[PDB]
Amino acid sequence: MVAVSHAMLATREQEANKDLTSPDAQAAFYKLLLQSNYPQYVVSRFETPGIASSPECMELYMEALQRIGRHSEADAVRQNLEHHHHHH
Repeated sequence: MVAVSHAMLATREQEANKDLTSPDAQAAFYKLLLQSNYPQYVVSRFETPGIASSPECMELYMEALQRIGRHSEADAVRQNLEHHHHHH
């Protein structure tokens, strides 16, 4: 039984802030927020067009929406996943 440290979360966030145009770094941050019970944070961030987004990120966003009882927003995200661009 090993306890989880809060410092890990901070480090990852710092990297993301330094570079917001790297979808990879963003994806990791999104995951961390969900694990630590921060769905509200996931939403506020994902909605800022300045930060990168990847398919993985989209899924993370959807999960957060569910947690906070935002049904409408969740449905919208799903539709986006169904059609990426041209091929489903």
